[PDB]
Amino acid sequence: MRGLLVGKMQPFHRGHLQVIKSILEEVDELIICIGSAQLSHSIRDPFTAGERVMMLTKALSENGIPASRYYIIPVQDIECNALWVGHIKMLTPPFDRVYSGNPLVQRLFSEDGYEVTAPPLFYRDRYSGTEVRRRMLDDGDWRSLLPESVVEVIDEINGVERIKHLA
Amino acid sequence: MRGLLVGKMQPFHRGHLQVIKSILEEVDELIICIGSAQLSHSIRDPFTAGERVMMLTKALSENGIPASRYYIIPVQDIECNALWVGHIKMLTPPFDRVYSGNPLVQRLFSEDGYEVTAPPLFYRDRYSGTEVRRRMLDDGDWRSLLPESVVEVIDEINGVERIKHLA
Amino acid sequence: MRGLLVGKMQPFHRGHLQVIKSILEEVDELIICIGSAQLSHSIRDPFTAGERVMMLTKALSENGIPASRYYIIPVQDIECNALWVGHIKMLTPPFDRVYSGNPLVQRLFSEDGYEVTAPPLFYRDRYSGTEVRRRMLDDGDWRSLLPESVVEVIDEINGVERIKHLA
Amino acid sequence: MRGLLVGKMQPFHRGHLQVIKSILEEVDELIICIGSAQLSHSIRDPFTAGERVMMLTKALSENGIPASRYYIIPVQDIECNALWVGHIKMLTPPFDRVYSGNPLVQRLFSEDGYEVTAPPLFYRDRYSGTEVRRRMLDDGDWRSLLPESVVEVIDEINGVERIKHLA
Amino acid sequence: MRGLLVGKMQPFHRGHLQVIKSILEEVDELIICIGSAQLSHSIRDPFTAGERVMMLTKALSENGIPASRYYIIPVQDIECNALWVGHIKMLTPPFDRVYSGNPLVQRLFSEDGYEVTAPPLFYRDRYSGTEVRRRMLDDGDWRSLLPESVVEVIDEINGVERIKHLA
Amino acid sequence: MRGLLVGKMQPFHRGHLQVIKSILEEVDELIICIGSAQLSHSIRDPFTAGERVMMLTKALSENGIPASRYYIIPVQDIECNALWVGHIKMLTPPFDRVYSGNPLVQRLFSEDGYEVTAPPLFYRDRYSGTEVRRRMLDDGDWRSLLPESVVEVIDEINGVERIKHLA
Ligand SMILES: NC(=O)c1ccc[n+]([C@@H]2O[C@H](COP(=O)([O-])OP(=O)(O)OC[C@H]3O[C@@H](n4cnc5c(N)ncnc54)[C@H](O)[C@@H]3O)[C@@H](O)[C@H]2O)c1
Ligand SMILES: NC(=O)c1ccc[n+]([C@@H]2O[C@H](COP(=O)([O-])OP(=O)(O)OC[C@H]3O[C@@H](n4cnc5c(N)ncnc54)[C@H](O)[C@@H]3O)[C@@H](O)[C@H]2O)c1
Ligand SMILES: NC(=O)c1ccc[n+]([C@@H]2O[C@H](COP(=O)([O-])OP(=O)(O)OC[C@H]3O[C@@H](n4cnc5c(N)ncnc54)[C@H](O)[C@@H]3O)[C@@H](O)[C@H]2O)c1
Ligand SMILES: NC(=O)c1ccc[n+]([C@@H]2O[C@H](COP(=O)([O-])OP(=O)(O)OC[C@H]3O[C@@H](n4cnc5c(N)ncnc54)[C@H](O)[C@@H]3O)[C@@H](O)[C@H]2O)c1
Ligand SMILES: NC(=O)c1ccc[n+]([C@@H]2O[C@H](COP(=O)([O-])OP(=O)(O)OC[C@H]3O[C@@H](n4cnc5c(N)ncnc54)[C@H](O)[C@@H]3O)[C@@H](O)[C@H]2O)c1
Ligand SMILES: NC(=O)c1ccc[n+]([C@@H]2O[C@H](COP(=O)([O-])OP(=O)(O)OC[C@H]3O[C@@H](n4cnc5c(N)ncnc54)[C@H](O)[C@@H]3O)[C@@H](O)[C@H]2O)c1
Repeated sequence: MRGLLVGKMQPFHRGHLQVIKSILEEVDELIICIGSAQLSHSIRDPFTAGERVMMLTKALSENGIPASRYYIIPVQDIECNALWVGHIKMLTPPFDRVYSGNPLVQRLFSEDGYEVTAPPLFYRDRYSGTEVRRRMLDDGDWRSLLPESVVEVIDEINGVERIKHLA
Repeated sequence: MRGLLVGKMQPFHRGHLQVIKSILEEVDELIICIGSAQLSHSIRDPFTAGERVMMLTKALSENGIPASRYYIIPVQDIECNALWVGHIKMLTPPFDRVYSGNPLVQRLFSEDGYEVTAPPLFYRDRYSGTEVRRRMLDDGDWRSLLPESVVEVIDEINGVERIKHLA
Repeated sequence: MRGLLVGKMQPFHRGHLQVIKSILEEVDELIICIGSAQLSHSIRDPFTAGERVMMLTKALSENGIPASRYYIIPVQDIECNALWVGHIKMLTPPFDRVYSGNPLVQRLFSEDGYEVTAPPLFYRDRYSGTEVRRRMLDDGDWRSLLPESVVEVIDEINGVERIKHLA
Repeated sequence: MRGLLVGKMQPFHRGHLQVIKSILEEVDELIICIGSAQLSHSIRDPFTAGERVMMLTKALSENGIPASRYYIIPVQDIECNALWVGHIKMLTPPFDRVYSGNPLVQRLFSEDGYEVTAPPLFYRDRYSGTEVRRRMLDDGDWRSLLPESVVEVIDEINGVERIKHLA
Repeated sequence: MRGLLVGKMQPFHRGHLQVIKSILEEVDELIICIGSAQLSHSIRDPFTAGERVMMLTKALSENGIPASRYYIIPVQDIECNALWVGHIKMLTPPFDRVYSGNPLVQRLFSEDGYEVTAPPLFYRDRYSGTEVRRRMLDDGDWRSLLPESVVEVIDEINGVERIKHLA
Repeated sequence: MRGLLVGKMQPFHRGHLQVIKSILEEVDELIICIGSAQLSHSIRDPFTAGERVMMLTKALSENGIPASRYYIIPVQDIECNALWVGHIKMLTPPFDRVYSGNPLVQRLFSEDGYEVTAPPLFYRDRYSGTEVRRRMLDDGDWRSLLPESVVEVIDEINGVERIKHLA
C-alpha cells in the first residue's frame, strides 16, 4: 500500500510533518513529490529543490521515520495541467491513494480515476508556506512553525538573508 | 561525506550495483541521479523514470543497503550541457565527489571545479545497458546481467514485451 | 476567400456563433483557431482543447453550418509574441483576412501586413468567456449565454463540477 | 463510434487515402491527427502542418468523403513518450479505437488500455512517405503515388523545389 | 577588466546611459545583456530584442562611446533562476564585476561568488522603464526621458502606436 | 546597407574571416549571428556561445575591422524551422541581404522573400568546422586553419583538452 503526497515545501513545515505521520499510519510507504522543483529564488518559491530535499530528509529522519518508508522525488512543473497526473506517474513508483488539500491536484487525480483523500488541516492559520515566509520577511516567529532540523537547514543555506534580499 | 552518481539505468544492472557498493565504502551517503528521466518507450531508453526508481529501490534494499545511505533523484535532461552541472546541483543535496565513467559528465563536472573519480569498470563487456537491451531483444541471457529484484520489476511491468514491440 | 478567427473559446458562446455567421457571409471558408490549446483545468481556462473542439463542432453543426466551410485547429500558445503570427501560418491553410477583437492579435497581424477586421461586438456585456465562467461559479444563468449544444457538452464532461472544484 | 488515425503525412499519399476509406467503413467519424506538426523544411519532414492540412482537406473532399466525417488536428510532438497519449487525448474529441501501423503509437495506446488495430498495408513498397520523398529528390515518379489533389498542392507550394534545395 | 550590466531596456533611457558611462570609467569593456530578449509586444515589454539592440547601438554611438568598448548580447529568460547566472556566463565573454540595481540579479550573482555593485540611481523617479511607458500611453513627456537617438528609433518603428494599440 | 551572416563558428576559422571581409566590401555593416548558441561541450559543437563571441571579437579586431561595422549576436536554435527566420528578425537589427552557403538557411530566407547570396567557398577542403575539429582530435594541423587570435582563445579555454576528453 503506497500513497502519494505532493507539495512545494517552501519550506517544509510542522503541518507537513503532521500530515505525513498520519498518512504513514494508513499506508506502508509514502511517495513525497516536491512540486515546482524548477522554481527557486523568488518570494513565493525561495528554496531550490535540492535544499528542500535536505529539509525533508533531515526532518523525517529527525522524527524517527525510517527512510525505507518514503520516496522524495523532485517534480518540475509543466505547462499542461491535463498531462500533469501522467507526468507524476512517469516519475514515480506505482501508488494506490493520493493525499492532497490542493483543489487542482484533487480534481486532476479525481478525473483520472484516483481516490483522493483530503487530510484534516493542522493549524492552517500558522502552518502554511505563506505564513512562514511572511514571518521570515517581517521578522516574525517563523522558527516555531518548522521542525528544528528544517530551521538548521535554512540557517545553513542563509535562507532568510536570501528571501529578504529578494524582497 | 556525500558522493554523486548519475546514470540512465536502462535498466539498472549488476555493474551499477557493484560500483555503488564500492562507492559506499568511501562516502557516507550516495546521491543517485537517474538521468534522462524524461525518456521512455524507445529502444535505447525503454523504462520510465518511475520504473527505474523501483528497480534501484528493490535492488539496493535486496542487497541490504540501508535507504538512509542514498538518494534516488530523477533528473530530466536539458538542452544546454553548459548548464547541466548547475541543473544537477539545483535538484540535489550538496556533494563532495562525483563518480562517473561517462566522458561528458566527467568533463562538465571537472570544468566546474569538482573532483571526478572514474571507478574501475566491472565486466564492461556484459554489464552495460546496451548489452542488456540487446539480449532482451535477441532473446539472449539478459537475466544473469541483472540483480534478481530488477528482473522481477521488468517481468511485472512487461518490459521485454514493450521493448520487443517497439523494435 | 478564406478568413481566420482565433479565440480561447472558454467556452464557445453565443457571441462566438454570431460573429462566425456574419463572417461566413463575406468569406468562403473560415479557419477557426482555438488558442491556448495547452491550457485546461484553471478558472480562466477550464476546458481542454479537445473538449472545445467538440463544443465548436456540435454548435456549428447544430446551426446548420456545413463542416466544409470551416477548419477547427487547436493552437498552443508560444513564448514569443513576435513569432506567433508565423506560428499560426505554419499550422493553418492560407488566409486572406483576419477577424479579431483582441488588441494583441490585431496589432501582431497588422504589423505583419494583414488586413484585420474587428467585427461589431454582440452583447459584449453578457456574451464573454469571463461572464459565462462567472455565472457557472456563482450559480448564475450561464446556460442562456451558450448554444444548447455547448451546454450539452459541458454537462457531459461535468464542466461546472470541475470549475467549481478548482475555485 | 469515433476512430483515431495519426500520421506525419509527409506527404499525404494513396496508402493514407485507402486506409482512411476502409476505416470509415467501421467508424462513424475519424479523427486524423497530423503528427510532428512542428517540423517542416527538412528532407524527412518537408511540409508545414498547414500545407498538410490542405493536402488532406483537398484529397478527402476530392474523393467525396464528407467533411462532417472527420477531424484534421495538427499535433506537435513532445519530449516524453509517456505523456503522448495524454497529449493526443487533450487535443482531440473522445475516441473508441486507434488505427496505426506505427509500433510506438501501438504500444503507447495499448499500454494505456486502448484497443489498437493495425490495418493491412496497401502497397507498402511504393505507398510510403520515404519512397515519395525519394522519388521527388531523384526525379522518380512520385506523382502516381499521390492523389491528384495532393500533387496540385505540392506544385502550388513549390514542394519539390523546396525539398531539392534542402538536399 | 570587463564588467557586466543586464537590463530589459524597455526602452533604453537616460538612466541607462548615465550608469553605463560611469561604469565605463572603472572597467575597460562592458558586456551589456538585453534581458527578456524573448518578450515583445506587451505593455510591460513592448520592443523586440532587435529593436532594443538598435536603441542601444545608436545611443552609445551618438554619445561617442566606441563600439570596441562594449558587447550587446540579447539573452532570453529561462524558467530556473538557479541556472540563470550559468545561462549568462554561457552566452558572454568572461567578466570580473556585475553592476545591477535589480535585487534578484544581485542575489543570484552574489550567491555564485561574484562581486556585485549597485550604482547610485540617476533620477529614479523619472528614469525608469515604467515611467517612460506610462508617459507614452498617457501622452506624457516620454521623449525627454530618452536619448534623442532612442526617440528616433521608437518613431521609426512606430513604438507608440504599437504600445497604445496593445493597451 | 546591412547584411546578415549566420554560422555555428565551431570554431571561427579563416574561411569565415575571408567571407566576412568580402561581404564588408558590399555592405556598410554586417550582422553576425552565432547559431546554435545553446549547444556546447559536444564533438560537433565544443564551444559555448560566449567563447565563440570572444573568438569572433578578437579575430575581427586583430584584422583591423572596426567594431562599429558589425554586430555579434548569439542565437539559440528553435524547434520549428518555419519560425526561424522570424526568430532571427526578432533578435537582430533590420537587414537588406542574407549571405549563406547553408542550404536550409538559404531556402528559409528565400521563401520569406529575402535576397540570398552564396559567397564563393574559400578552400572548402580545409576551411570548415568539421576539418578543424577533426585535426584537433587526431592531432593534425588545426592551427594553420584559424586566425592566430582564435588559436589563442582556444589555448586559453583549453579547447583541445575539452574536445579530446569528450571524444
Ligand atoms: N501542471 C502542473 O505543473 C501542476 C498541476 C498541479 C499541481 N502542481 C504542483 O503541485 C505543487 C503544489 O503543492 P501545494 O500547493 O499543495 O504545496 P504545499 O507545500 O503548500 O502543500 C503540500 C500539501 O501538504 C498538505 N498540507 C499543507 N499545509 C498543511 C497543514 N497545515 N496541515 C495539514 N496538511 C497540510 C496538503 O495536503 C497540501 O496539498 C506545486 O509544485 C504545483 O506547481 C503542478
Ligand atoms: N545536458 C544534459 O541534459 C546532460 C549532460 C550530461 C549527461 N546527461 C545525462 O547523464 C546520463 C548518462 O548516464 P550514463 O551514460 O553514465 O548511464 P549508464 O547507466 O550507462 O551509466 C551510469 C554510470 O554507472 C557506471 N557504470 C556503468 N556500467 C558499469 C560497469 N559495468 N561497471 C562499473 N561501473 C559501471 C559509470 O560510472 C556510469 O557513468 C543520461 O541521463 C544523460 O542524458 C545529461
Ligand atoms: N504569443 C502567443 O502565444 C499569443 C499572441 C496572441 C494571441 N494568442 C492567443 O489568442 C487567444 C485569445 O483569443 P481571444 O482572447 O480573442 O478569445 P475569446 O474566445 O475571448 O474571443 C475570440 C474572438 O471572438 C470574438 N468575440 C468574442 N466575444 C464576442 C462577442 N460577444 N461578440 C462578437 N464577437 C465576439 C472576437 O473576435 C474575439 O477575438 C488565446 O489563446 C491567446 O493565448 C497567443
Ligand atoms: N512523443 C511523441 O511526440 C510521439 C510518440 C509517438 C508518435 N508520435 C508521432 O506520430 C507520428 C508518426 O506517424 P507515422 O510514422 O505513422 O506517419 P505516416 O504518415 O508514415 O503513417 C501514418 C499511418 O498511416 C498508415 N499507413 C501509412 N502508409 C500506409 C500504407 N501504404 N498502407 C496502409 N496504411 C498506411 C499507418 O496506420 C500509419 O501509422 C509523428 O508525427 C510522430 O512524431 C509522437
Ligand atoms: N531566470 C531568469 O530568466 C532571470 C533571473 C534574473 C533576471 N532576469 C532578467 O533580467 C532582466 C531585468 O533587468 P532589469 O529589471 O534590471 O531591467 P531595467 O532595464 O529596468 O534595468 C537595467 C539596469 O539599469 C540600471 N538602471 C535602471 N534605471 C536606472 C536609473 N534611473 N539610474 C541608474 N541606473 C539605472 C540598473 O543597474 C538596472 O538593473 C530581465 O530581462 C529579467 O528577465 C532573468
Ligand atoms: N530552426 C533552427 O533553429 C535553424 C534553422 C536553420 C539554421 N539554424 C542554425 O544555423 C547555424 C548553421 O550555420 P552554418 O552551418 O552555416 O555554420 P558554419 O559555421 O559551418 O558556416 C557559417 C557560414 O560561413 C560561410 N563559410 C563557411 N565556411 C566557409 C569557407 N570555407 N569559405 C567561405 N565561406 C565559408 C558560409 O556562408 C556558412 O553558411 C546553426 O547554428 C543552425 O542551428 C537554425
